[PDB]
Formats: sequence, C-alpha cells, structure tokens
Amino acid sequence: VALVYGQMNEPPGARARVALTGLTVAEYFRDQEGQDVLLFIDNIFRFTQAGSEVSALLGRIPSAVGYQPTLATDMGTMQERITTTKKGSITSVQAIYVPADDLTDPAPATTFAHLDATTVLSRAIAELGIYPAVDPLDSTSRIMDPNIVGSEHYDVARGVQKILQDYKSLQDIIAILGMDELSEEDKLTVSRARKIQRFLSQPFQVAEVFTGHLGKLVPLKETIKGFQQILAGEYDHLPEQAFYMVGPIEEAVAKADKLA
Amino acid sequence: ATLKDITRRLKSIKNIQKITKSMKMVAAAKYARAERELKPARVYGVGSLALYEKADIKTPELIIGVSSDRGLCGAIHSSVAKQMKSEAANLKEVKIIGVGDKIRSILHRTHSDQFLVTFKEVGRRPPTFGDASVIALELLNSGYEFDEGSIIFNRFRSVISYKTEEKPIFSLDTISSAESMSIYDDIDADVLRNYQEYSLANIIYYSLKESTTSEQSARMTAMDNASKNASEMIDKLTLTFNRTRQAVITKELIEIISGAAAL
Amino acid sequence: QMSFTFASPTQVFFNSANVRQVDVPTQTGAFGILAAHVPTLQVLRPGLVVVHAEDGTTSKYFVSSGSVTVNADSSVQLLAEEAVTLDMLDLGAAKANLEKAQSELLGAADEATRAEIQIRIEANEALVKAL
Repeated sequence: VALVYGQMNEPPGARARVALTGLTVAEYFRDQEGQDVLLFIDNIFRFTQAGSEVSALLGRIPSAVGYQPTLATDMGTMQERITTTKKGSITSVQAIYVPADDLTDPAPATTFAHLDATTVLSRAIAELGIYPAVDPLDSTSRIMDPNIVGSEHYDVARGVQKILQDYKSLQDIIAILGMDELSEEDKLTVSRARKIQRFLSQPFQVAEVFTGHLGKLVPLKETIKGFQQILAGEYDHLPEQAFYMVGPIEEAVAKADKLA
Repeated sequence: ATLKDITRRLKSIKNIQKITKSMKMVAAAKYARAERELKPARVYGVGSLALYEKADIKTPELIIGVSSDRGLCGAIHSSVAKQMKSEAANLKEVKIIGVGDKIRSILHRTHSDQFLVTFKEVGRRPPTFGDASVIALELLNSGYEFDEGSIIFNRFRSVISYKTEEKPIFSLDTISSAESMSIYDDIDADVLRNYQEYSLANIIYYSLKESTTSEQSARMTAMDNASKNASEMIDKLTLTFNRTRQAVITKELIEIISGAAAL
Repeated sequence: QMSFTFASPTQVFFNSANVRQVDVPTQTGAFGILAAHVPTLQVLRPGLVVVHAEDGTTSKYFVSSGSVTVNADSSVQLLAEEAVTLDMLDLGAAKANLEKAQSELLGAADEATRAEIQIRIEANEALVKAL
C-alpha cells in the first residue's frame, strides 16, 4: 500500500486535491504496469466538502443546500478516471458519510450516480459475533444480474437472501410465542438460515497476529458451492458452530468432526 | 412543516408503532391458544344446543351481551352493542346484562335503569366454564323471573372475520313445559330445573369461548394495520423532514446572497 | 346406528360416532341408551360412562356431572363439566379425600355447608368404583 494523506488541518485546496494525488499514484499501477489497483478514498464526503470550501473562497454562488455550482463536475472529473481501461483497472472503495441521514442530500445523491455497489458494515451483525460484519441484506451491487454473474451465481445469492429474509420474519415469533408452532418446514428455514448466517462469517489473514487463527481467502467457486449445498440441504445434519469462522465448506465438515 | 413539529410527530409515532407491534404479537398468541380451545368448546356448546333445534321451543305471553373490557379490537364491542340496542327497542319487558366492562360503558347510559348486573375481568385471562357458572349463578340468584332471554356475542369465522349472533335462552323452566316436550317422557318437573340450569351455563360458556377468539383475532388484525400505518407515516414524515431541511438551508442562503449582492 | 357425542367444556371424546351402546350415571340410577331408545332428558351424577364401541372391548370414562340427551332421531349427546379416563386417576388420593370430607361433615351444623360437604363425599366416594 502507498498512503496519501490530506489531514483536516490542511486548507480547502489541499483536502480538495489529495484524492486526485492518490488517484495519480493508482493510475500508474494500471497505465504503466497494467495491474488491477485498488483505490481507497476515505471519506468521499470530505472530498465534496473540500470542493465547496474552495468554491466559496473563489466567490462563486453556492447552489442548492450550499454546495458548489460545480458539484457534479467536480465529482465526475474524478470518479471517471476510475475504471477498467484496456491496460488494467482501478477499483475504488469509497467511505461515504451521509449528511443529516439524508440520502437525497445533494452530496450523497450525486455520489450514488457513480457507485456500482455498497458494502454496509453493521454493528448489529457484529453483535452476532459475525465478522466480517457485512449486512447480507442491506449491502448491494449493480452487477448482481444473471446476465452478468450468471444464473447459478445469481440464484444462489437470491437463495441466501430470501432464506435470510424469511428467518428475519420468524425472528419476531420465536421470541414471543416461543420456537415451536414451527413447521417441519419453518424449522428448516431457520436451521439453514442460522447455518448460513455463520457460513457468511470468516477469518481474515489480516487478523492472524491477533485471532490466533488462520486467515481464509475463499474462492468464488467455493463460495457459490458452499451456500449452494446448505440451501440444498446437504449439511442439515451438521451443527451451527461447525460453520462459524471457517473458509470453504470442507472446513465446515472437518470442524464438525472435531466437534464430535 | 417545522423541523420541530415534524420531529415531535416522528417521536410519538415511532413509539406508537412499537407499542402497536407489541400488542399485535401478544394478541396473535392469545388468539392461537383461543382458536384451539375453541374446537372442543363448539362441539360442546353445539351439543348443549342439541335438544332445542332438534325439537321446537317457542314461548307464550333478559338481553345478555358478551365482549370484554379491553378496546383496540376494531368493532368487537360496538357490534354487540349495536344489535343489543336494536332488540331492546323492537321489544314485553326489558332487562339486560353485560359481560365485559366495555358493554357496560357503551350500550349503557341510555339503558342503566335497564341493568341487572355487569361483569369485569373478562378477556385478559382465557374464559372458563367456571366464569360461565358465575354468570349463570349470578342470574339465577337474581329477582328476574325472565320468561325468555337472548345472548348476543361474536361468532368467530376467521382471523379477518366474525359475525355478531344471537342465541335464545328459553331457560324458562316454564317454557320447557310445552307440547313439543311431550315426546320426552319420564321427566320430573324438577329434573328439568337441573337440566335448564346446566344448559344455561353451557350457553354462556360457549358464547364466551367464541368471543375471546373473535376478540384476539380482531385485536391482532387491528394492531397489524395500526403498526403498518404508523411505519408508513414514519417513512413519509422522514422524507418530508429532509425536503424541508434542504429547503430551509437553500432558502436561508439565497436570502443572504441577495442582500450581499445588492450592496 | 346412533350418532353419539360425548364431551366436556375442554375435551371432546366422541362426535357423531356410531356406537352400539352407552352407559351413563344419572340422578336416578344408570340408564343404558341403546341405538334405539325413547327420547329423554337427564342430569348426571358422579359415576362412570361406558361406551360399547362398534368392535367389542368397550372404553371406560369417569364423569363428575353434567347432562345427557336422547332425541326423537337416534342422536345422543353426553356433556360432562369434567370427564376423564380412569387412566389418569389416583385411587390413593380419593381415599384421603373421602376421609377429610366425612370429617368436616361431623363438624358442620350449617345446612348449606353440610350440603356442600355431602356432595363432595358422594363424588369422592364414587371415585372408588372403577379405581
């Protein structure tokens, strides 16, 4: 990683440009060495704000909500340099701050014009111990189209979510009226869902110096199969905790063994 | 449309939605249990009624309304009350009894000087034969030598429907001494006294067991809707809040610019 | 063929079942309703119910009280405030219970009070029979 910094004490113009500087660097590992670089802009809102400060200083009339008249171009001239050219591609993970919790606020609204996916980190999920604490129902992607990820991928994914949704429904019932008017059917959606929820968690190699556990980098193929089978009913006999913090389904099997 | 007021409203609706979703689930639980215990009750209650339909009973020549104490169950009470006033009018002497405080508060004032008794503690805990026996006893121990009475309650049909119905109380030990009753012989004039008393408790019990099933399914339904309306209201006020929030800033800023440019 | 219905507020045992005969405890003896019996009405008494099913080896039940009805049509309905199979009754208790009752009676002068005790005695006593 190369780190580029635009600290909060820097004047508008500096916090304004540092995301371009970082961009410059990344474009090299693509236009000069044709790799697949990763660009991280933390956070995309302070980019926009820096834009407004600069704008105001240049005495230009603000537009709706006080932002810059050039909000959309200031953003476009930067966002657009982030793509897959014939030489390689830059992929950007942008930390978003939504003002006033207003998703139609000009800053945020403009920004979604460019996003192809959202990764929603959730404190609730974390509380399940589940990590990464990504929310499987709130996180989204433009490319989740069978015409793009292929029917299999697309169906598994849509399978995982519905089940996760259904279980969500039952969640209310379980706690109140108690876990049993539950059908041979309603009891399976839960079981699997709970297995799934866990199978969606995973050990990171970045946290090895700490979790005393080995990181896993599951492959896409392994991912779709994994969930495919749980949906399928291939491991309904396996127990929940067999799936907590593992990589490929094979590990779910072996953990079960060590868990008698 | 003040960010203050909007916020005040959101505050009270988020709580309503919360308390209202809670009330729904509690009800659906009470309902579930009630729907089941109702299976046997019907057969039992329909059995009690098996004598009179299977063989005529009229009357030569007491309105009991059943519901509960708790509201927020759509039109459970208003229905029985509505039909209760209807009878008292069309009619022969008039005397009434209401089981469940709500009846005593609704088809009331107009007809207080037309009361005999009233019952409380109905609906929270599931009804029992025991409660029915108290109602029956309380009546037999009353100075009302009723010749004919009717019992008005809500007959369950499904979670989304019920029907206010009436059942005749020919309990008149006197009326059960008509021609049609000549078919059944070897009946002491006072064996009936026991028979009628009993069938009186059975009919009150039945109505009671039908009532809570209708009530818990209607409160469940009413609270489902209320909760869903709340959430929708929540979603709208929030969006109204952001539109307003953005316009105030824009509005306040254009005002500053106008003043500054004029100089 | 007679349609026999037997139930309590809480449980239902028979619903329009074609039974060949039933024995029920009444205030005046123990009437035996047959597939074809003359219409009648009677109040129950702590005792026993015997249901001669379509196929021999009859089933037994215990009743505390209630009513029984036989109509013009071959329809019969037995309704007990409480009706249980002997399978769930502890004889040991009943005894302990008949004792206490007969004791309270010996200490009661109040006509009404006595009645309430007398009735209890009768019931608990009737418990010995099939137990």
